[PDB]
Amino acid sequence: KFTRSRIPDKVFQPSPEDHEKYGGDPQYPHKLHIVTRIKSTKRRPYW
Amino acid sequence: GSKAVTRHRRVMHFERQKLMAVTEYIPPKPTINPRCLPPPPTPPQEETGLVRLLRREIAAVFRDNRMIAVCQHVALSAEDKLLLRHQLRKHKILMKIFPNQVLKPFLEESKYQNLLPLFVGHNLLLVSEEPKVKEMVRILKGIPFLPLLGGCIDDTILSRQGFINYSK
Amino acid sequence: FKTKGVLKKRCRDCYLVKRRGRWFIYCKTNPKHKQRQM
Amino acid sequence: GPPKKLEELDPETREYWRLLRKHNIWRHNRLSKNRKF
Amino acid sequence: RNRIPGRQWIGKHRRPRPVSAQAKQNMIRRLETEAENQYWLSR
Amino acid sequence: KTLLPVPTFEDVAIPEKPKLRFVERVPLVPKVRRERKNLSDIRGPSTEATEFTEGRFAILALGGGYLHWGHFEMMRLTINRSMDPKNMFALWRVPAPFKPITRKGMGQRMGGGKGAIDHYVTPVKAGRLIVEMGGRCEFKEVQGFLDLVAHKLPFPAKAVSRETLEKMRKDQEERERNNQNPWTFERIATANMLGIRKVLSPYDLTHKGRYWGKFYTPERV
Amino acid sequence: NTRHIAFSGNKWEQKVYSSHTGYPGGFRQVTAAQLHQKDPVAIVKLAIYGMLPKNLHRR
Amino acid sequence: SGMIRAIVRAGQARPGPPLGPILGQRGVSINQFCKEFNEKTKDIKEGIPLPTKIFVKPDRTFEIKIGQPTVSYFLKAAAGIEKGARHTGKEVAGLVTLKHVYEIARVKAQDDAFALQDVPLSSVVRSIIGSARSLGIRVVKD
Amino acid sequence: FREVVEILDGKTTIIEGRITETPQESPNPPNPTGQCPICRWNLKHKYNYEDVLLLSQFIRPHGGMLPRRITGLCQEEHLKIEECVKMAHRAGLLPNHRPKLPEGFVPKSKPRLNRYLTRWSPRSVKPIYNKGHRWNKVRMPVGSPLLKDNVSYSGRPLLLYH
Amino acid sequence: AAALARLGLRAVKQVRVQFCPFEKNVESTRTFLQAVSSEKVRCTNLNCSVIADVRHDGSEPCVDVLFGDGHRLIMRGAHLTAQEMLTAFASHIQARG
RNA sequence: ACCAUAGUAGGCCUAAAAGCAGCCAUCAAUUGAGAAAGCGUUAAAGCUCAACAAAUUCACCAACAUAAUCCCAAAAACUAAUA
Ligand SMILES: [Mg+2]
Ligand SMILES: [Mg+2]
Ligand SMILES: [Mg+2]
Ligand SMILES: [Mg+2]
Ligand SMILES: [Mg+2]
Ligand SMILES: [Mg+2]
Ligand SMILES: [Zn+2]
Ligand SMILES: [Zn+2]
Repeated sequence: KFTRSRIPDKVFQPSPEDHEKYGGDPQYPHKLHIVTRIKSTKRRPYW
Repeated sequence: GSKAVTRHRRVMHFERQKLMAVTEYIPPKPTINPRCLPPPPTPPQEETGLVRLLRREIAAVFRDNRMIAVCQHVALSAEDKLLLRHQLRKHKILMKIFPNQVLKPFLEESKYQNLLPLFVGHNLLLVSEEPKVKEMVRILKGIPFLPLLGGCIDDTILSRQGFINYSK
Repeated sequence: FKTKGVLKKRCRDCYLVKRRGRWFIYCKTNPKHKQRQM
Repeated sequence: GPPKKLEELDPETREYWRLLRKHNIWRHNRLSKNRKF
Repeated sequence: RNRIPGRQWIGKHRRPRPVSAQAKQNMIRRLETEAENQYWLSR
Repeated sequence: KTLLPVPTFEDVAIPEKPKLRFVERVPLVPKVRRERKNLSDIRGPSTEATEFTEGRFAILALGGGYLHWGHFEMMRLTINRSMDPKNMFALWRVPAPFKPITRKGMGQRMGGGKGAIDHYVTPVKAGRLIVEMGGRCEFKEVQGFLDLVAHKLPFPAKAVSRETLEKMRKDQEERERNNQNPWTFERIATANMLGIRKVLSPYDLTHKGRYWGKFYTPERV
Repeated sequence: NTRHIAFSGNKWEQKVYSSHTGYPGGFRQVTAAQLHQKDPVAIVKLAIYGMLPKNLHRR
Repeated sequence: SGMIRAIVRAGQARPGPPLGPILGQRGVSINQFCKEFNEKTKDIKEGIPLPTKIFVKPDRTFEIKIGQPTVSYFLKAAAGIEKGARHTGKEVAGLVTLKHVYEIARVKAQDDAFALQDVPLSSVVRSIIGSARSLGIRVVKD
Repeated sequence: FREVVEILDGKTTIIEGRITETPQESPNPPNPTGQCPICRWNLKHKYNYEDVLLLSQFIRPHGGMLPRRITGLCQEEHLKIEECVKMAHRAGLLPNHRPKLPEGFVPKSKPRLNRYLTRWSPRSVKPIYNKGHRWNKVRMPVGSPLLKDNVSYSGRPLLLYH
Repeated sequence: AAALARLGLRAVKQVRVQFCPFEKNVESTRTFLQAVSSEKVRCTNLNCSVIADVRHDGSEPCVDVLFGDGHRLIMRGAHLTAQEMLTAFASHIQARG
C-alpha cells in the first residue's frame, strides 16, 4: 500500500558545516519563515 | 499488472529511473594518478636461505679450487654431459653450476670483477682442486664447439691463451 | 568451421586472432578445432 | 623411519629447499588437474 | 520495422526511453532545494 | 628464480561420506494443502545461511531464485564426480524441496479453482550459499569445476572462499564510504525527498534500491 | 569541391542511402561510399535537402 | 630404431614374450640375442634377474649392455622374503641392516647409471634405502 | 637507431651492425619528477589523434607502432597513442611512413576517401541497413573511447556516437 | 634454437665462430654460439663441424659459416643482436642450398 | 623461451599395469629434475608440463542468429553552459 510515510529524526539533525553553507547562526534560530510553493499539488495525495 | 517479482526484469516507472541515474556510484577521482606520480617508496627484498647457502657455497668455491675455469654452458645430450662428468672424474676435476642471479652480486663486491663480462651468457663453472692445465684443456680438445673462456686462476684472471700457456 | 558465442582453445596449437571485426580460433594441427565468434 | 616433517630441517642447509621444491611442484601437479587442452 | 508490442508506455513491454543529462540536472536541482529546506526546518 | 612456502593442511579434518547426500523428489509428508506463492520469499537479501559453517568454499547466490529437483541432480552428479572423496567433502547448505507449485493442464479456461501439485521447490534469496565444500584443497580447482555448477543454476551465482567473500564485502562497504556524489538512495528514501515514496515500495527502505524484483545489482553501492 | 567531402568515423561504410522505385522488389540500399563514388553531388545534396523544413519552399 | 629396457632372469632367455613382442617388433632376431644374452648371463649362478639395455639399430642387427640386477631382487633376497608387502608402509614384509644396504650398494656401484656418477657409497646407500621403503622392507642400523 | 647492413660479394655474404645517431630528449621537462614520457611533459589528456609532432616520435619508419618497453609509456598512454596512431593513419596523415613499394604507386584506385576520427578498419565494418527508430538506434562510432579523458574546453563531453 | 633445427641444416660445410670474451658487446655472438651448438641443430647433420675460436687480443666478434652452394656466410658481430643473426642465418642459408 | 638423465619397466595385483587399469608409499642420486598434470602404447617406445639453468613483466577474470509492402528527421567531436 501507499501511505502517509514518515521521517526518522536523524534527518533533521544539522551538521556543523551546514551553518556555514546555508548561512545559519549555530547559536540562534531565526524567528520567521518565508515559505513559497515551488511545485504543484496535483498528482500528490490529498492530505 | 505484473507481480512485484518476475522472471523478465520488470520495467521501472520513469521517476524511479531518474532517481537511479542520480544515485549512481561515483568513484573518487584523483588529482594526479598514483602511477604517473614518482616511484612508490622503497620495498627492500631480503636474503632467503638459498641466497645465504649459495653465498656461503660460492665463498667456499673460490677458496678451495686453485683453478676456476669459466666454461660457457652449451647444449649436449644427457649422455655427453654424463660422459664429460666421468672424464672429469678420471683426473678428479670437479664441475659446478650456479645461478647468475645470486652469482652476479657476489663478484660485483670487491676482488673478482674481471669475471663479470664472462658470465653474461650461459656459463658453467669448472672447479679444479690441485689442477693441471693440460688435463683440463685435454677434454676440451675433444669437443670443438665447447669453448673455454678462462677467468680466475689463483687471483689472476687469464683468457684462452693464458691457459694454453699454463698447460705447456 | 563453426560459429560460437564462446571460444576456447581446444589444444596447444590453437590460437586467437581478430579478423574482420571478429574473433577467430585457428588451428593448424587440427582443422576441426576451427571456431568463429558470432 | 622415513623423514617427513620439513620443519625439522634447517633453512640454512642445502637439502631443506629440496622438499620445498617438491611441494611447490605437487602444488602445480594439483592445479593441473582441471587444465585440459 | 522495429515495433513496440501493444501500447507504448503501458504493459510488460515498453518503449525504453532513457534518462537525460537534463533530467539528472533537474533532479539534482530539486534535491538541493530540499536539502536546504530540511536544514531550515531543523532548529 | 624464487621459491615460496607452500600452504599445508595439518588442520584438515575429513569426514566420512564426503559426497553430497541424495535429495528427494518429494517430501515424505506431501503437503495436501495448496499454498499461496509468496514471491516475497525470493525477494531481497537472505537472512539465513549468509555465512560459512565447516568449509572454506561455497557456491554463492547473486540473484534470488527457485531451485527444483533437476538442479539438485545437476549439482550432486557434477560435484561428486568432479571431486576426490579423499581430500574434499561437500555440504548441503539448502533444504530439500518443500514448496508446492501448482498447475492446471492445457486448455483451461481461467479460474474454476486452483490446480494440482506439480513440483516441489526450494526458494533461494540472493546472498545465500547453496553448497559448502571444505577440504585440503586450494581454491583454484574447486573454483574451476564449481563455476560449472554455478553457471547452470537458475539465478546468477558464483564460487567463493572466506578470503574472496570477505574481500568483496569489505570492498562493498568501502565503495559506499568512498562515494563522491552526495546523493544516495538511502538518503532520499528515508527522507522522502521529491515525495519519491509515491513511486517506491516500502521494502525499498531496506533494500535501498539494491534489490529489484528477484534480481540483485552489486554495482548499486 | 563537392567530391572532396570528409566523413567522420567509418560513416563511409555504415551510412546507407535507401530509395524505392515503387516496383515490387524495386528497393535499393546503397552504401554512402558507393553512392558518392557514382555521383559526387548526391551526398551533400541529401544532407542539405533533409535539413530544410519539409514544406513546399524546400523544393 | 631405438632402445629397449628388458629386465630378465639369470639363465632364462626364451623365444616368447616379453622378447617376442618387444624385440620381434623392431625386426630383431630373437635367437641371436637369446644366445648372446644367455652366454653372458649363464655365468651368473647367483640367479639374479638383470635389467639389460638393448640398442636396436637401423639395419635390424643389435647390441647389448648388461647392467646390475634390480634392487627389488637384492632386497627381496636380503630380507629373505618372497613378494613385497601388499600395502607398503602400512605392513612390514622383511628386514635389513646398515650392512645389507652397504653390500647391495657396492655391488650396484658399477651400474650403467651409477658408474658415470662419482657419488660416494653414502649416496647409493640412501638410494637403496629409498628402493627399500616402497618395497615394504624395514631398515635397522646397528 | 642501428641500421643492419647486408652485402653480396662474389659468393660471400657480409651481415653487420652500424649505429646512427639517436637524437636526445630535449633539455628541460616541465615535470622532471614525472614518470612516463608523456606525463613529465604535461601532455596527458591533451594530445589528440590530430597531433603528429607528438605522435611520429613513437613509431617506425614504415609506420607501425614502437614496442612499449622501449618507449616505456604508462600502459594507458601506450594504448591511447596506439589508437591515435591508427586513427591518424586512416586519416591519411603521415603519408611519409607508408612502406615504399615501386610497383604499387602505379595501380590507381578511386582517390582515397578523406576520413577522420575512424576507430575501426574500413574493411571490417558492415553497412548497417537497419538504422532503427528513435528508441532503438544503431550508433555509428566516432573517435575512440580511450580518448574520453581529454580535457573539454567546452565542458560538453566528446560525442562518441552518431 | 628451435628455428634453426626445424630447417634442416644439413647443407652446411663448417661453422666457425671467432670471438673475444672480455669485451662488453660479446653477448649476442654467444647467444648465436649456443643457439647453433644445440643438440638438434648438431644432429641434423654429421657433416657440420663447429669450431669455437677464443681470443683476448682479437677485439672483434665474428662468425663464419660455409655451405655447399659454394656460399661463404660472414656475419660480423659488433652491434648485431642475437635473434637478428639467427634470422639472417635462417633466410640466407636455408632458401639457398 | 628454453630444456629434459638417474635406483626404477617403486612394491601389490595382473594377459601385460612399466609415470599414465586399480590399491599402497611418497622415498631418496645429481645443482638441478612429481615414484608424474597432460596426451599416447596391447604393455612399451614415443610427445609436452613443471626442475634447473638464461632471462624479462605488460597482463588477467573476455565475447551471443533472424520475418515477413520500403531504411526511417537530416545531421554532428569543441569558440567557453549553473546557458
Ligand atoms: Mg500493478
Ligand atoms: Mg500499438
Ligand atoms: Mg505493452
Ligand atoms: Mg545461470
Ligand atoms: Mg633429488
Ligand atoms: Mg622410458
Ligand atoms: Zn587446436
Ligand atoms: Zn604516465
